[PDB]
Amino acid sequence: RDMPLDSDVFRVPPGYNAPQQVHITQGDLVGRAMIISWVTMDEPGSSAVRYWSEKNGRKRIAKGKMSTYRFFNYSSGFIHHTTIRKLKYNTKYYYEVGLRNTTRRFSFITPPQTGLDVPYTFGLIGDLGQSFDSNTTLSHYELSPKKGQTVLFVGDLSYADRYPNHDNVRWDTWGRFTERSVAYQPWIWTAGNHEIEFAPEINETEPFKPFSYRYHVPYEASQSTSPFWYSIKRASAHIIVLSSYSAYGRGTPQYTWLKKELRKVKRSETPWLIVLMHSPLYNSYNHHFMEGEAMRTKFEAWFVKYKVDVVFAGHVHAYERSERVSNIAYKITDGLCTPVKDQSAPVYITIGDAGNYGVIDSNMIQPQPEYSAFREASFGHGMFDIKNRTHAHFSWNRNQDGVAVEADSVWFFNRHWYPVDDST
Amino acid sequence: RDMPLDSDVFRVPPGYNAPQQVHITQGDLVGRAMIISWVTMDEPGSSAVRYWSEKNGRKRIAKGKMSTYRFFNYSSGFIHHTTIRKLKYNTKYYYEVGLRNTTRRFSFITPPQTGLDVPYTFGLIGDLGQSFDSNTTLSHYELSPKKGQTVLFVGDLSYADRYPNHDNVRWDTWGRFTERSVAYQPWIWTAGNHEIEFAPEINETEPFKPFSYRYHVPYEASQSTSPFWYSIKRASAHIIVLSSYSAYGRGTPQYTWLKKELRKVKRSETPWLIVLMHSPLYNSYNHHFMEGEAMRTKFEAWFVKYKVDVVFAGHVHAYERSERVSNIAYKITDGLCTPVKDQSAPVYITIGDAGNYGVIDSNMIQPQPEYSAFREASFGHGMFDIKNRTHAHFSWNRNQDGVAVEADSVWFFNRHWYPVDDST
Ligand SMILES: *[C@@H]1O[C@H](CO)[C@@H](O)[C@H](O)[C@H]1NC(C)=O
Ligand SMILES: *[C@@H]1O[C@H](CO)[C@@H](O)[C@H](O)[C@H]1NC(C)=O
Ligand SMILES: *[C@@H]1O[C@H](CO)[C@@H](O)[C@H](O)[C@H]1NC(C)=O
Ligand SMILES: *[C@@H]1O[C@H](CO)[C@@H](O)[C@H](O)[C@H]1NC(C)=O
Ligand SMILES: *[C@@H]1O[C@H](CO)[C@@H](O)[C@H](O)[C@H]1NC(C)=O
Ligand SMILES: *[C@@H]1O[C@H](CO)[C@@H](O)[C@H](O)[C@H]1NC(C)=O
Ligand SMILES: *[C@@H]1O[C@H](CO)[C@@H](O)[C@H](O)[C@H]1NC(C)=O
Ligand SMILES: *[C@@H]1O[C@H](CO)[C@@H](O)[C@H](O)[C@H]1NC(C)=O
Ligand SMILES: *[C@@H]1O[C@H](CO)[C@@H](O)[C@H](O)[C@H]1NC(C)=O
Ligand SMILES: *[C@@H]1O[C@H](CO)[C@@H](O)[C@H](O)[C@H]1NC(C)=O
Ligand SMILES: [Fe+3]
Ligand SMILES: [Fe+3]
Ligand SMILES: [Zn+2]
Ligand SMILES: [Zn+2]
Repeated sequence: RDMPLDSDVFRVPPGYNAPQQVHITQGDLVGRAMIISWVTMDEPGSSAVRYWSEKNGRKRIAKGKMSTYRFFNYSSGFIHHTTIRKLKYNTKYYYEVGLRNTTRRFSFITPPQTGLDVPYTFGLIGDLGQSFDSNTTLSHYELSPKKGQTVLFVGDLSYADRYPNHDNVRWDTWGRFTERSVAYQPWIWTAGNHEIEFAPEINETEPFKPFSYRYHVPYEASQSTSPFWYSIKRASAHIIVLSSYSAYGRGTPQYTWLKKELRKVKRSETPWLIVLMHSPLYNSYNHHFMEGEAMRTKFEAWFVKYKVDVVFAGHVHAYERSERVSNIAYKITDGLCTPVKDQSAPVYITIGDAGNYGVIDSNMIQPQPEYSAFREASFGHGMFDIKNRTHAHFSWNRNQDGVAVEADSVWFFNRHWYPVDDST
Repeated sequence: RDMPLDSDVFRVPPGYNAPQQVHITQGDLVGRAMIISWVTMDEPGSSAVRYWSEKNGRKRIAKGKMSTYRFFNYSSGFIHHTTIRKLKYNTKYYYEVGLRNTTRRFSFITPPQTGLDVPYTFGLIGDLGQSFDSNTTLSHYELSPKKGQTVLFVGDLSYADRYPNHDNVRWDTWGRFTERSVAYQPWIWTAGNHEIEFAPEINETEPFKPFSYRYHVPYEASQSTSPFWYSIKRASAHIIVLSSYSAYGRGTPQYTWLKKELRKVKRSETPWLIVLMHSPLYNSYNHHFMEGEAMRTKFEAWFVKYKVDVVFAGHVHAYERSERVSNIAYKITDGLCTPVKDQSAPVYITIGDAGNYGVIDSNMIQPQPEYSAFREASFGHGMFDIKNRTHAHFSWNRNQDGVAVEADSVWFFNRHWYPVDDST
């Protein structure tokens, strides 16, 4: 069910050495920097970016870097990554890319300065891929009446690895496909298993290679030493991204990083604490049932201890929402190994149903266990709408429904400012 | 309690650019190759190794490679790694190193060709370090009346990271300290947390750096892509080494490797299946209690499924032995989370009590849980004596006892050839 190469969606922008696959992301810790990335295929080109704000039209230029990589019998075009810094908050900016030959213009809006009651709306997409289904999800998102302002991407970007020799062209098509969204609003990246691409057979054994060349993140802004885990603050949220497929043993870099990071969170500053990861800790579908255990046994208590609000994950191609639940009392022999309601525990949501290669996970653990508040095997995306320092509203829009039909809806009461039973 | 720099044990061999820190290991999958490693401090020197067998005195020369690394304000001497191939089995060989200036000679004996009833005796040392205690353990091992023929090292080699800026000299002293054993019999290496050495503060952020420069392993012989997990066959055993601090998520390289490896094991060929790892899956001491959970939730079933015989670990500075126990029935809500006796499960032993920096873990979970067959907080080492395709005898010698006093002893009945209750 993957859209064919000719799909209008994959068309390449006309012009000699025309910037294609344009995509942006937050380039700093707090909102005033953007990472602009694109690809030129005819010749290297300039990595300069011209930009100016709608108000003070002073056109400025940022200079980035270029790179290329070879996968097996594949050879990238010229990848460019330029970081624009010191932007004004809440301002529309225009940026042009491809200054030497064919120029293309875009715009994005910086977010508000971080604050306690600053509202902001995040889109939630996970497991997108490039089947028609994916096209649909992306449209629904684009049409959401409550318009999203940044997508929190939960992993598994293009599924190129399903193709033989991971045909990296499928990474080029995916990037052209998603440009209509990402060239205008940042997407926060999370690495999934389809990104690992460990292919010893074709002698490609460096995990996350294509992903890492194409998608960059401000990991050094948190003081991370790897692009696979980091964090960013935006509006009223403090988002922490993790890597299910990197290492989390005690003493490892990810483990060490997360521990200090959780301590740097200030809720008086960013009331909403969100965590992203690919493999879900809590999941009652049969597919990938209990893979999140290892990580769970390692980070759950921290989450409960710091009262994180939500934990979005993908990986299971379906939707599921939980009860604020914890399972942190087990001691091997004491028999306390059953999820109990806990109002300090976050709500674990899973939205890996954006489309993938057109397949849904329908098999579910019958009967719906207690910790599971709601589950459905439908394609769709989600929206998490921060309203207050106390209120945020989550919605789940099915692909079958019309653009404005929230097939699931829930109000989140802030675990730190208004820790009242939000559970159904 | 770390032996002082002057300790006779740390003395540097006399001579200009005299090979120091000599150490060997298996260089291939089955026993006929050795990796010779040493360090020269005055000047680079030759990486050639001269060797010949006691019988056919034809002196041959192998050519290796040289490397150096800088840690913080530290600078290695010249590290050399040469692999000698195509040795005859069961033969004493002599090797000389330092051919250009000061030459030093050693000898090692190749093991028997792999076989069903080939006996062999392994020493078990974990968590050695360089306190006086360590010196003692190493002596007891050297004096064991049943002489060991290869040490299976379970992690945490020198504890240099306890020193400021991980003072890499402490890696040089440790290497000189252990030379008396390793220059003559291989030690199989396992990476522990003290080897990770992730030190962002001093800008050293590449895990396992000093360890990896100094200690090499035949990881490519198994078809591993990293020196942190691999396997070797020797005599009648098939040993699999794992990395508690590397990644084991589903789809990661270690996870993928182990899965295929377990399938390549042939018990008609090597009856004894042993697994090494630093962090113990089963442990009833308070220190590091339940850190092995994550890995447990990921590899336990495989171990039971393939009937591995023993799983040696370190990390807890004490000794403990278990019952053939499994805990693989949990499904979150079904309440089946209690270790039950299982005669397909291996015996989980922990010998991280070789000395470290002179400290023992005495605090234990009172009362001794059912799965725990025996535990004691004493310094010492172990020996695993393969006798038959059905019998192997494990012993634990306390440092306080005389060299021949087995403070714990157990016969192992082969999970594949004689799966009879060996449990006490
Ligand atoms: C790569 O190799 C496959 C077969 O191995 C071939 O069919 C394909 O067209 C090749 N692609 C390139 C870009 O050479
Ligand atoms: C691209 O730009 C350069 C400089 O602006 C120009 O000289 C060249 O002819 C242009 N067109 C192509 C196809 O290179
Ligand atoms: C994808 O969706 C857009 C509208 O959102 C439409 O114009 C386009 O034709 C669709 N293409 C495919 C291949 O589904
Ligand atoms: C590439 O192909 C296979 C897969 O590992 C192997 O036979 C070969 O040695 C690999 N590496 C190289 C350098 O060719
Ligand atoms: C937060 O938002 C909800 C719904 O938009 C509203 O009813 C509530 O009173 C708001 N809280 C504050 C403190 O304004
Ligand atoms: C490294 O630095 C420490 C202090 O930072 C100093 O005392 C020590 O002697 C130094 N070692 C070397 C080899 O420079
Ligand atoms: C070391 O060996 C070389 C060649 O064998 C010799 O010329 C040199 O003088 C020797 N001694 C020293 C201290 O370098
Ligand atoms: C270490 O033990 C050896 C004997 O095994 C002894 O000769 C040596 O003096 C001891 N050194 C220290 C510092 O304990
Ligand atoms: C080295 O020291 C600290 C620890 O990260 C930091 O302030 C500095 O930027 C580090 N890196 C470099 C290249 O100096
Ligand atoms: C294996 O060894 C034990 C003890 O050494 C012995 O009693 C037993 O009979 C042996 N088994 C065989 C098959 O020889
Ligand atoms: Fe997926
Ligand atoms: Fe230790
Ligand atoms: Zn996935
Ligand atoms: Zn340890």
